[PDB]
Amino acid sequence: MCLKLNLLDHVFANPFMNAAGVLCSTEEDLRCMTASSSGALVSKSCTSAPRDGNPEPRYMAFPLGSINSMGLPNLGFDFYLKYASDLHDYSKKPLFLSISGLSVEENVAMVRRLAPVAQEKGVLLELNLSCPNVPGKPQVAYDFEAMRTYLQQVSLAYGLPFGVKMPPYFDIAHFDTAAAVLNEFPLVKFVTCVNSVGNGLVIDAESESVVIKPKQGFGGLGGKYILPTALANVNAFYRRCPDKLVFGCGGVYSGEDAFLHILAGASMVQVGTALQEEGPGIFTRLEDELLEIMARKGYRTLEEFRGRVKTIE
Amino acid sequence: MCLKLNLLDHVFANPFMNAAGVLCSTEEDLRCMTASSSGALVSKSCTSAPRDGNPEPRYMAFPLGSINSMGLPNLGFDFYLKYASDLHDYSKKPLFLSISGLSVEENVAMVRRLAPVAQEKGVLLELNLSCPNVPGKPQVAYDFEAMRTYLQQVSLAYGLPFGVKMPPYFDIAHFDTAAAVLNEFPLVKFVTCVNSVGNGLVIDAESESVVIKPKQGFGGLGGKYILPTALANVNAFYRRCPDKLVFGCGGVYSGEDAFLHILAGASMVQVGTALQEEGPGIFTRLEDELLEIMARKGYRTLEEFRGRVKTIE
Ligand SMILES: Cc1cc2nc3c(=O)[nH]c(=O)nc-3n(C[C@H](O)[C@H](O)[C@H](O)COP(=O)(O)O)c2cc1C
Ligand SMILES: Cc1cc2nc3c(=O)[nH]c(=O)nc-3n(C[C@H](O)[C@H](O)[C@H](O)COP(=O)(O)O)c2cc1C
Ligand SMILES: COc1cc(CCc2c(C(=O)O)[nH]c(=O)[nH]c2=O)cc(OC)c1
Ligand SMILES: COc1cc(CCc2c(C(=O)O)[nH]c(=O)[nH]c2=O)cc(OC)c1
Repeated sequence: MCLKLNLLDHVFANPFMNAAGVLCSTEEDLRCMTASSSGALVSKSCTSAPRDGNPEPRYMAFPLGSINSMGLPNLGFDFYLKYASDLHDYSKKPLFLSISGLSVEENVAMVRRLAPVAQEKGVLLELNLSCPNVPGKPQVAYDFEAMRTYLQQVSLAYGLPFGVKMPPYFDIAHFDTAAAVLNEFPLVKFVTCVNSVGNGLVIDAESESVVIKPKQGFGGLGGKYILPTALANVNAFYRRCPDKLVFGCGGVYSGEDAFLHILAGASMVQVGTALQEEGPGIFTRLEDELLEIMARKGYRTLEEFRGRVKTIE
Repeated sequence: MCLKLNLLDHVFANPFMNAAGVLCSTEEDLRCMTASSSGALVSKSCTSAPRDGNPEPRYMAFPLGSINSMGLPNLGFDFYLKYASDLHDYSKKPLFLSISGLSVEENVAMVRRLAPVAQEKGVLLELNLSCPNVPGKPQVAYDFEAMRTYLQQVSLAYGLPFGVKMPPYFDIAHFDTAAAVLNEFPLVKFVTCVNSVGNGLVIDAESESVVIKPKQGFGGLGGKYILPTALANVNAFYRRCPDKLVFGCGGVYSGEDAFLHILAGASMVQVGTALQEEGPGIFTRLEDELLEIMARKGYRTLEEFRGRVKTIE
């Protein structure tokens, strides 16, 4: 029985990795993720320039999940590029670098300089499309024409296989349109579903107050709140993009939740809120729990059940 | 201390009511809701002709909430109009009639017939913008020009104050665009936030199966999964639509969750999944729990705290 995967020309000990933004901002964080039992790691979505992010408190967690308005705090592209080129130990596990430029030109600039390091060291690009474009317009992946522009420009500039991080969608027309856009780009080899569920609002009844400072308390939701939305998006894109891999993210706290992701179609399974709350020890637990479910079911590998969710009649 | 309030020229014993679709399809259901301690009731969304809806199983519930692909099963508009005109006992509580025609013309036809009954009996209209998916077409509330058409046409045909049931939004640009659409229509006097979160997917790990039959398991989510989404939509519309009322719906299981909706801006508070699971006895519990929280805080009225959620700094 085994959790091994071979994808994107890399070998992974198991499907588990951090979700971008969690335990991945500093050198310390990346070294921690590397020392963990995860099968891979991704860096914090970066910008060309370092950012302090939004005012605190900007993340909070609760029994059913988390809310955040971090504001893209990061050490800047040059730091994450240096990590990928000079610091990461590729013999331990694969590295993904996530980018979230504030314009198409900023993304193009970064990917042009990442390309040679991708080619030589094997760092994998995850392009975050669930992020700001022009304020007062929807986020990029909710603006299909912007999305298409970003993917055309990054594909030309980078020239290598990459993946995309998508926000969740809630309407079948949007699943159809989004996937049609992604299927125009043969270099998009993976799709990570999902980023946080946008603009939720947590209110504390005792204090009668929102719990995070930025944006009048509004922020992206993660955790147990989002698991059925995550699974839906994984399966929707799995069905619509047969030539691409799908990575699942959202609501994973247990090997059972991971098994559901994988049944929906996930290759890799990313862990955000629960990793933020439990710490990197979570990965041994998730591995053990998933292997227990596989043993009970008689499955020896992940491919025996990936995407094999049953429908009724 | 009592929870009675006046809205839309009607008196309500308390702010609680069923969510459309739950305990409100048949005469039996409507009589049960009328006998309950709820402050009001709403009928199942109707179409001009009766519909059987989708194949079973089409609703399932779990500790954290529910999923449904009912398919708009209903007894047809003639039935609900007859209930409003001849059977409902208005001395017991106000009645809302929910309509979900599959085209603008169907909605127009229904509202022209409802108008005199509204004038004579005081039945209130809730116009449901959600309907079964049509390939190639977004849901009406996610297509702002379609929304504008529907509301223009309904406003003209109906001529009286009405409300609109909205799906959730997840992007601040969309809140701004949607509210600006709604604010073009002075007869839209209330907005209900929110319908179920669209196109979630619940998978059973033992059976490796989806749990509802229609639409390959995809359905709308309700319950605990959706409370932060609901609160965000209530507050975003409360802030943007100062001349309207907002009715909260989503995730209410307790008087604390009601309290949160009201702090966010809700005038009435609708109960879906929790009502479906607990039954109509839930209304006495919610009323007792909300009065207790008020008493512990020193609030004597709903008005003292409605919309008064505190932000940080
Ligand atoms: C504190 C925090 C920071 C995040 N920052 C990023 C980010 O930089 N890039 C990104 O693609 N997603 C980011 N996300 C989203 C997560 O990658 C993930 O998509 C989301 O939290 C849902 O997964 P979960 O339910 O396991 O939390 C962040 C999430 C959290 C909680
Ligand atoms: C079985 C079921 C049927 C529903 N049918 C309708 C409907 O006919 N009209 C409508 O506006 N909403 C309908 N809804 C949505 C609910 O009114 C409500 O917006 C949603 O379930 C979220 O509230 P909750 O978290 O309390 O369940 C239905 C929900 C359920 C569970
Ligand atoms: C408040 O700051 C942000 C930041 C981003 C990009 C980074 C990001 C963040 C974050 O840095 O806040 N949080 C997420 O849950 N996911 C993300 O992808 C998107 C975003 O909305 C699209 C708002
Ligand atoms: C599968 O059938 C439907 C039905 C409707 C309208 C009635 C309705 C239903 C329902 O009858 O399925 N369920 C909801 O949660 N909300 C609703 O508004 C919307 C709808 O949105 C996709 C799908």
